[PDB]
Amino acid sequence: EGRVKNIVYLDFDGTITGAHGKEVISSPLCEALSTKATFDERMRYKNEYDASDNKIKITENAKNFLQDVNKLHPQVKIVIISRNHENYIKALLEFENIDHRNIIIYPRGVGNTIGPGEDKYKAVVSHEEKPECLPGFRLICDDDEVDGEEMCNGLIHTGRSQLVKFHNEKPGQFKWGEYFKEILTNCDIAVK
Ligand SMILES: [Mg+2]
Repeated sequence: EGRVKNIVYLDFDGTITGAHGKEVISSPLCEALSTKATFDERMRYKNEYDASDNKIKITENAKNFLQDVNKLHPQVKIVIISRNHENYIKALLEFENIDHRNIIIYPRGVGNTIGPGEDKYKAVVSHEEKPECLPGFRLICDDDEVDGEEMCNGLIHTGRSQLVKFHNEKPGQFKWGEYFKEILTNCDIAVK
């Protein structure tokens, strides 16, 4: 159909995982995975991931939420915005056997190049300005209130803020089942 009316914008670190981005970005595992650009290279780190502190993992309820929302594709789209590395995010999704083929990731840049996930306000504005994007339901989740407000401001700037649910919880405290119900009740065509 070529139309995207409903978008779920998710921070990664501390929102999908249990650990705030500050204590993860410089961790050995994150730095090692940063340059692993294929599934084969990333999967070598699965054993270390599974042995890691539970807090760095994608949470059980966030995994279930991503898989549930994936079933609503293409009527709902998932966008992950993050100043972490694209290969770290893809690695963790793959370690959890989460299909991310349809998830859009706006991540950190490489080296001195600035990536779209480093400016969450600009990332939301740019995504909303894509030709296929239409007004509709917006879900925004972020464990960092400042970061989450920047995504909210991107919606306001583009006139896309009239039906927004913004959730700012601490890591591990997000009510993903509640937000899935928010999606179903506010996306009528997605009811099918
Ligand atoms: Mg975060």
